[PDB]
Amino acid sequence: LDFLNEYPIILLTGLLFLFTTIFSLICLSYLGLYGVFILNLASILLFWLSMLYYFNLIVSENYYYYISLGKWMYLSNGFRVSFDLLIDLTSISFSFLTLTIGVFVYIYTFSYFRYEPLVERLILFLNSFMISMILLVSSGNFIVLFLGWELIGLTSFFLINFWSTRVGTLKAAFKAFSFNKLSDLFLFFAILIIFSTTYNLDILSFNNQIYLYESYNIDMFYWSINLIEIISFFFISCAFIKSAQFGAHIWLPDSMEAPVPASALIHSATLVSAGIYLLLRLSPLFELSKYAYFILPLIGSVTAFYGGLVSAFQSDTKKTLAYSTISHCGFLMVSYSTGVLEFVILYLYVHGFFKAATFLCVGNVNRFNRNIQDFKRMGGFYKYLPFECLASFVCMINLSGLPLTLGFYIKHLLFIGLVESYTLYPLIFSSLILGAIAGVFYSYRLFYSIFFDTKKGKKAIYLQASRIILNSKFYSNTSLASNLSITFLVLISYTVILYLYCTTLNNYYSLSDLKSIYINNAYSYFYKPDYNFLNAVSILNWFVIILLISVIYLNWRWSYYYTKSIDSLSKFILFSFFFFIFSKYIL
Amino acid sequence: FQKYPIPRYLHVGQWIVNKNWKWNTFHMFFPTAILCFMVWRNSMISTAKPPNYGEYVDPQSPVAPKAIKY
Amino acid sequence: DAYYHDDTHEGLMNEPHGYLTMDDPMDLRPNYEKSALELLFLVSGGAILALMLG
Amino acid sequence: NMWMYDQVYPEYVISYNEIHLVDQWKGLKESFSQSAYWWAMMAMVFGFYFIN
Amino acid sequence: VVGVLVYIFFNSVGGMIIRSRIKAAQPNPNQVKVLVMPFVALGVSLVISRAGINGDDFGYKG
Amino acid sequence: MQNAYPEITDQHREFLKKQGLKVYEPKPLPDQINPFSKTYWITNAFIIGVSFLARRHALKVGAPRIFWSGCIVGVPLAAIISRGKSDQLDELVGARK
Amino acid sequence: RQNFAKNITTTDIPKDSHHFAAKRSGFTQTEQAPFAYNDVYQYPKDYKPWNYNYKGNGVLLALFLGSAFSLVAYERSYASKTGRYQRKVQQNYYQI
Amino acid sequence: AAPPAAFFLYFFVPDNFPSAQSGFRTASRNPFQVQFVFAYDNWEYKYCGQWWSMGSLAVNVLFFVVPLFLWLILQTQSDQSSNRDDNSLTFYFSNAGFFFFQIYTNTG
Amino acid sequence: SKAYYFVKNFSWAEVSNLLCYGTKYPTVLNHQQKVTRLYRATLRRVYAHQVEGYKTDFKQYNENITDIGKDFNKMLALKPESLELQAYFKKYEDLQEELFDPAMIIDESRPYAASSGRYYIFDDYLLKFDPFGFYSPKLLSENRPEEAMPFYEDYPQNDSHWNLWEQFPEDFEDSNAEREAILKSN
Amino acid sequence: YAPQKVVLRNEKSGYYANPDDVARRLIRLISLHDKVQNPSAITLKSTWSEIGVDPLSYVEIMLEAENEFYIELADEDLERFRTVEDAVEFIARNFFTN
Ligand SMILES: COC1=C(OC)C(=O)C(C/C=C(\C)CC/C=C(/C)CC/C=C(\C)CC/C=C(/C)CC/C=C(\C)CC/C=C(\C)CC/C=C(\C)CC/C=C(\C)CC/C=C(/C)CCC=C(C)C)=C(C)C1=O
Ligand SMILES: CCCCCCCCCCCCCCCCCC(=O)OC[C@H](COP(=O)([O-])OCC[N+](C)(C)C)OC(=O)CCCCCCCCCCCCCCCCC
Repeated sequence: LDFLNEYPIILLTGLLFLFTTIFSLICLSYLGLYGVFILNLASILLFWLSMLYYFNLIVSENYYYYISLGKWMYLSNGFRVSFDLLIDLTSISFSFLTLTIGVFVYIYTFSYFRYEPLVERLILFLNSFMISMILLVSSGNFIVLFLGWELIGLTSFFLINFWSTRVGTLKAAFKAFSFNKLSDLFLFFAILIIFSTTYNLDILSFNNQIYLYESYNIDMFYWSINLIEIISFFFISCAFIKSAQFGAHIWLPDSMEAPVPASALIHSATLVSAGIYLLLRLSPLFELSKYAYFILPLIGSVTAFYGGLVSAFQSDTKKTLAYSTISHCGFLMVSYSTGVLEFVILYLYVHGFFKAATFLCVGNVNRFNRNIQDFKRMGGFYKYLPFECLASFVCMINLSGLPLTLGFYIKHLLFIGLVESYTLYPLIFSSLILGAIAGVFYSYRLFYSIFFDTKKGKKAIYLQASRIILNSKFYSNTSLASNLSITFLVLISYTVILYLYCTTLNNYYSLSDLKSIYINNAYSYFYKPDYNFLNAVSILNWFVIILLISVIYLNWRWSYYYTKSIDSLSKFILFSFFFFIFSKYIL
Repeated sequence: FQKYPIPRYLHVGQWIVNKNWKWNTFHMFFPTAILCFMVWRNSMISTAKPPNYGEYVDPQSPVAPKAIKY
Repeated sequence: DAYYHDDTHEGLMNEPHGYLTMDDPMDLRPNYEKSALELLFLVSGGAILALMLG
Repeated sequence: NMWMYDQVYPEYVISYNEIHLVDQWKGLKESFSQSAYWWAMMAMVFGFYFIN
Repeated sequence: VVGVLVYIFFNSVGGMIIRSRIKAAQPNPNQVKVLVMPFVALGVSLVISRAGINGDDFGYKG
Repeated sequence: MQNAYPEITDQHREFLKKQGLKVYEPKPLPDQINPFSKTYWITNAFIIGVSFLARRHALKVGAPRIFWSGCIVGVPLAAIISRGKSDQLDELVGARK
Repeated sequence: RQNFAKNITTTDIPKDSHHFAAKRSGFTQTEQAPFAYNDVYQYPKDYKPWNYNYKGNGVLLALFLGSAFSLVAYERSYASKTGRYQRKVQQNYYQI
Repeated sequence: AAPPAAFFLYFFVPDNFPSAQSGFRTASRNPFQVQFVFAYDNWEYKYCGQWWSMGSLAVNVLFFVVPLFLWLILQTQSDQSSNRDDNSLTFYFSNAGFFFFQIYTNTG
Repeated sequence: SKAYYFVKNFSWAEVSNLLCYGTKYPTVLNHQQKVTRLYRATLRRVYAHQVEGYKTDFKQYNENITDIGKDFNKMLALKPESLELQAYFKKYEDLQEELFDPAMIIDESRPYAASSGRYYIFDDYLLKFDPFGFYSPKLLSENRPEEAMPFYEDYPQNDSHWNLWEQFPEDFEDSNAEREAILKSN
Repeated sequence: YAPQKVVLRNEKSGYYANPDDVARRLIRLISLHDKVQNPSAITLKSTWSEIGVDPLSYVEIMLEAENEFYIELADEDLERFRTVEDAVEFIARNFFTN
């Protein structure tokens, strides 16, 4: 209907979600467990349906909305700011991912914390965090952006430190609190500089008149610093702290004692993506900045390598996922440094969806293992959590970027557009290559050690989960709702990623305008690649193949199948050679 | 965790189930929807939108962007 | 799960309980602090509504 | 305020899991000594890609 | 002053249950008065102030 | 104020409309969103009536009723804002005074 | 210390006497004398300690009347500001 | 360590009216906790010049010379403002003593 | 056993002592106590690395535990002042250090575990507390006066003191009926 | 549902696990050891030296005991065990015993 296209209902449904969350928080005695669950489920489902309707219009067609709620605050003599929301491609790209992951995490969170005394508090905290993140990405001016920035930091401080009776979790939450205070300082100083320069806080206007101030300088006490350089420096600093780049990443692994739905939301999109959003929100500023040009690829590649290698050595499942998230944040920073804004969105969506699904599977495994998150005390879990095993296999083969999967394409697109003109290019490229191959190691380690190793766990788990009296059609080591949530999340992820791939990677370009005038020749090597580039990518392909052979055929222990393992490796090599000969030359 | 007793005098929220939660859910949901509808109806007055497909902005029209006469 | 117990059978499942405020429901004192603070709120809201909005 | 005070399980404000390294200087020494391996592997990868 | 005195002296008779019992024992006109007339006094004060700040006697209308 | 954009000719816009293009024009508010229309106040009266009845039912059944009360004050409290900001002469992207 | 009287005159305190019965007979040579009053408080059985037990309409009516007065006063002020006896309603309204 | 035997406690003025909120139930205090509560207030230096080297001499000196550093930085940025014709660090006098929103009326 | 290895500002020597022996001060233990504690710590570490490990080999684990058992049986029969016993102590403390993991798995039953103290348990003092009488009956007398004590009202939970004078119903008849009756009588 | 009245904590028998089950499992585990001669002489009142359990085999058995009972025992607690009864009571009174 044309009325829906002219007047969005996203605002109405989001307000319904927010007000239901707040009133459930205040009137929690009237609503029991079931009442809170049902009310917030209805609100979140309506919000998701409305945003799903508008997703196609905003992404494919050139639809966007500027909504003003009213004049809000006086910030200068004779100056007032209003509460503005900008529902455009950049905002909807983050908001739809956050809302979908949040809907499925919400349904999963009731099965998780099944008999805990404070399920309602966790549900409402997750709702508050999602609302804050959605408000952050839908900002219309800088004041609303700062409000969302401070809200995501505050609500994540409560999802962390959920076990408020322990000071040990209080320390972990306070670490992130301090890092968020530093982020807020940097962002607010950058906003102050912007307002002192242009005397406006509207983002859109800022994106269209900042090029007029490229040749300007500011006078620090003994320095004359370019305006774009200092503004970009502060924005990049706060983005680095939120996105947990190297050095400022130490708060993120210590954030893992939060409940696993909170980890699924925080580490997949939302918080870790917030910094990336900033880079996408203010693209011209960083296009005109020398500091960004030098610092994004170097720090991104170092972070990618560091996170990828540290992840492959972890034994805690949540720590492995957290370090994988750090590596992927570095990869996203490099992808933004590429200069192609579509590749960033594709990487964001793929990583967020599959990382959230992997967190859900890991959370079910951890609940089965009775709060022991180290897979040194696991093994042979396939017969007790079969759905977890199979769904986890799918999610890890997609997340690790294995060949012939959806996650392969984002890595390939990243390596297509990499700029070779950097002074520190050798280090950047080596770090990127070493971080790209690390996914197979931690994916294989996690899957094999949790599900298909020897029994390393305690006898109580296995023996109590296998008594004869428990044989029934109702037998299960998880909940049906968890299985349905994971299944539907995977299906929706596949559908959305395929739709985005069609929109961006087809011969007919269909994506809406990204409001950026910096265009490079990166798509050429995607559209008309040449021979040396194909050979160069084949090199990394064969490196990954060698690593897969290593993780499959290496015997680190004595076994009755050692000799037969060597024989099978020899048979596979000979068969591959003969198969290649037959497929290439004769018939 | 195994359930443990909670003192009656404390207004805390451990293991609470309200038997009348359906009516309370109804009476918290529908007025919330009405309030949000009123807020959205007020906010649509101040909502902007780019021109639709097949439409162009006449630069000399009053709706077109303007400069300032000094 | 295997041995789940419903809310009626569960003797440690709570219903809404607890005193909202430290104030005694059957206090026999002519206390007026609450009335004074409600006067503050209501008169401030009325002054906003009848003097300042439009 | 160097301790998180608690009537049950009071803690130090900072945890040190890698206490086998006694101080930060030996930690830095160990970190560089072990990161030389990663430096060598990165050098080999870049040499391969620069040749080919 | 009349409104605030009547509000305080009508709502400061005891705890919630005691106040409920007293109001229930009150006859209908008494309950109507103790509800309405403080609101009447305060609202009339606010209305007088609003009439004070608005100039609606100006004769250049039309 | 000025035009701020380069000039265009009448022949060119005649050619444009011959080609099938249409000149962008702000649209009037629909009846539901118009705070001065009759359907707006019919909806407001319906809201007030249903809110009063549902408040009575909630009091009878024991559900919270403060939210039904916020709908009753919300109607006249939002009529001021909707009509108040339409009177102001400030210009957003919507239309030119 | 508190010095107010507890035997109020406005109403009778809700109480019951079946609880805590006195002995009054069959005493031994070593036990203490029984207590005298033994009455205990009785709650209205519809009281919820966890929420306001408010069933009135005065607050809602007062707030609604204040908001309606605000609306009509704004209408009068706007009519006076434009130099008119009443608001002149345009035939079409547009987005701000 | 043995619990302290002599330490500074809480004290109240003569004829003080006690606080009797929530039933007026007061517990016995912990000697170590009370000792910590009153230790800092009664702590004092032992000899002249002990402060300078107490902790870190360089850090203490830097803390001592902070106001001079702030004054010098302000002077440098005032130099920067002077040549750019920026707002100087002066008591501006442009309203001729007329206050911000002040009623200026006459009688008679 | 309290697992506060890293949440207290310990040095490595204290942590090593706590890992090898159940105390920070192993000098106050007997010879047999020290030998048994070191044997238990060594077996625990070997189990944590060779049974609950990464690529666990049961045959190698059995060989190593057999050798360790032989060595500790030799250790037990030695004398405390012998240098060979000191060498054995040094060797197995070095073994404990060499297998040290900053990511030790801590059993959930230990006092300072990851999931310890997640819930506040209310004792009988809080369960039986009811100042106002909604859940437990409350006397209008507010207490039972014990002998050898005067009868005094309990201290209220809220000592506001923002009270008026005593309130009376309107047109309250409060004449001196007794005095009037007696004066009429005479 | 909670009765909406003051209910105190219930201590019941003070055992979080079945004492007979704990004792039988522990005695079977003890009999699994090589240096234990006969399982038929083991009793709750039996001392570790009577059944032939020297301190090294004692720590060996008590490690597998804590593995089997899903708990972990401190050095002092194990040092205070004189007979099978002491260990059985300590394990059965543990809140974490499975
Ligand atoms: C493996 O990481 C590391 C981490 O994890 C990221 C760590 O946490 C830590 C621990 C750190 C701390 C505790 C705090 C310290 C703080 C830091 C910021 C330290 C961080 C250290 C790093 C990120 C490691 C980077 C350092 C090195 C030495 C990497 C070594 C890389 C190579 C050897 C690549 C090989 C490059 C070659 C061979 C260049 C030769 C040139 C040609 C063949 C010509 C072609 C090239 C050009 C035409 C252009 C290039 C020319 C130049 C001059 C640029 C070359 C400069 C380079 C640096 C390559 C350490 C020590 C670390 O170590
Ligand atoms: C010019 C080329 C230079 C190449 C330099 C060397 C590169 C080596 C591969 C990348 C670094 C991998 C570091 C280890 C990551 C995993 C760590 C881990 O947890 O391991 C346990 C995993 C899983 O085992 P597990 O965890 O079950 O337990 C095994 C037992 N422990 C714990 C003791 C290891 O095992 C492995 O990773 C097996 C060893 C992998 C060895 C790979 C050898 C590669 C040889 C070079 C191939 C070159 C091909 C051509 C390339 C051309 C382009 C450059």
